[PDB]
Parts: sequence; structure tokens; C-alpha cells
Amino acid sequence: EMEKEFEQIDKSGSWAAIYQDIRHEASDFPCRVAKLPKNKNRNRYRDVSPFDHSRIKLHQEDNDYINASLIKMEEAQRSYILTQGPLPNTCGHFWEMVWEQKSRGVVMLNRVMEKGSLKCAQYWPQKEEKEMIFEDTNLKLTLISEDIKSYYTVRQLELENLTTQETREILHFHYTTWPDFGVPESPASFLNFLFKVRESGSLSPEHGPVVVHCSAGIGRSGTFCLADTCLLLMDKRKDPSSVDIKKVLLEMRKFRMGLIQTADQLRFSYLAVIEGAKFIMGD
Ligand SMILES: O=C(O)C(=O)CC(=O)c1cccc(N(Cc2ccccc2)Cc2ccccc2)c1
Repeated sequence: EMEKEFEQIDKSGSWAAIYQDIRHEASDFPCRVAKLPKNKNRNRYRDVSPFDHSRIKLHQEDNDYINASLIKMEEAQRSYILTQGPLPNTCGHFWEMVWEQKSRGVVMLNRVMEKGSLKCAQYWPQKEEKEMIFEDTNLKLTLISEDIKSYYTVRQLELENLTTQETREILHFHYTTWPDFGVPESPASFLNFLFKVRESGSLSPEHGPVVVHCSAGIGRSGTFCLADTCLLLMDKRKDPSSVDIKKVLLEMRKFRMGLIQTADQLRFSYLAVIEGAKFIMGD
């Protein structure tokens, strides 16, 4: 099993070597729209841009920009929208995308503040008595219920389109225990988190693409999607041992850059898949 390859690389400390080879092999496409002047204040980092060909477009005649990408995995029959953590003035855009893409869940893999810095705006209401209104995009957001477990929190939210007045239930899966530095020592919690997300139906076909984000929506985000797809693939392929992470990862990077930003992240990704493989597809 890929577990062997894992141990091989480990026994060679060749992770940075493997990871670098991928960074080199990765796809590179234009981001002309993201780089436009008007969309300047709509981006978080200078080096985290969505390719033009796979960027999600807002349905507003004004400016249709938002730093988010549609990662479509054909064989796995899965889709994910990776985006950057919302900025003070892109929260309305964020939720508009959620609404227009008919998403069911939003996955947050970061904490509002990490290392004494803000990593994104408080884009969802913390108290049910105090809803949130995004005047620019005319959407109302209401906290229905929160469930704080030891490693993550899950929230039910009501999103209403003030224009039409239709209402939708959005699940917010927030992974709150990812460490400030490095990656988890054990993939255990991360996997239960993934499974809870699946169990909700947010990744399922009868719904729009789940919306995933982190700090740049590429570091931990990529890991979340890479692990999901790989497991799903070992789940349907006649030959599970034929699922190649390195291969799946590059397919994914054809839709958004920066998935897996470090070698430890990669190693960790391998771990997650391997362990998850056992727990799911038997040993
Ligand atoms: O948790 C994760 O995995 C992340 O994904 C974390 C992250 O939010 C994220 C994203 C983009 C960039 C960065 N910098 C910050 C910087 C950039 C430009 C100028 C000054 C500072 C690091 C850097 C990386 C690669 C090349 C060059 C720099 C962090």
C-alpha cells in the first residue's frame, strides 16, 4: 500500500525533495481578473490568486469578482470551492457566493485569530439574538444553533435572500484545534472532522460545492480536499492501491494554486489518507 512509499520517503527524509518536485510540476495559469486594479481590495495575499478559468463568478452585474476557485474532481465525482478567509468587506460577497452556488456547507479550518493576528473577519453571528445583515448583497444570516465539541464546532445557520425572501439552511463546520505551527501530530481528529462533514450531506451531489477556507484557502484547505478525494477514490476503484496522492494533488492544482503549502503538510496528507483508508476500507 502507499504506506510502504510513505515509510520509504520517511526513511529518506526526502519529503521536502518530493514536495519540491510537485511545486515544480504543478500547473500555472493566468489570473488576469484577480490582478485587475478594481479587485485590489478584494484579495488577501499577493501570491494567492484564483486562476481565471476556474474562478467562481458572482452573479452581480457590477463586479463579479471574489477570490475563490471551483476544484472539480471528475473521476471522484466531487467538487469543492476553495476560497480565502473573508475580509472586512468581502463578507457580503462571500455569503452571496454561498447562496448563488447553492452550497450546503462551509468548512473553516482556521481560528479567527492565530498567532495574535486576525486571519479573517467574524463573518457569521456569534449569538442567535443578534443576526447579521449584509446590505450590499442583501442577505440576512442567523445563527440557529451551535455545537462545540472538543476538536471542532458545528453550527446551523439561516441564510435569507432579502430580495426574494427565500430561506436556506447552511451548515458551518469549524475545525478549531489546528495548531499555530506545524500540522497535527495525529490525523485522528482531522479525519473525524472530515467524516462529520460528509455525514451532513454537504459534500454530496444533491448540493452545490462545499465552500472551504483557511487563511489563504489553500494550505489546510487543500489537505481537506485531497484527503476526501483520495479516500473516495479508493472507495470506488477496482484497485485501491492505484490511488496516487501525488497524482490526485496535481489534478487538483489545475484548478487552484497553493494546495498544500509545505512538505509537512504533504506528509500529513499522506498520513490522513493512509489512516483513513484503514478505518474506512478495512485494514
Ligand atoms: O496554513 C497554510 O498552509 C497557509 O496557507 C498559510 C497562509 O495563509 C499563507 C498563504 C500565502 C502566503 C503566506 N506567506 C506570507 C507572505 C507572502 C508574501 C509576502 C510576504 C509574506 C508565506 C510564503 C509562502 C510561499 C512563498 C512565499 C511566502 C502564508
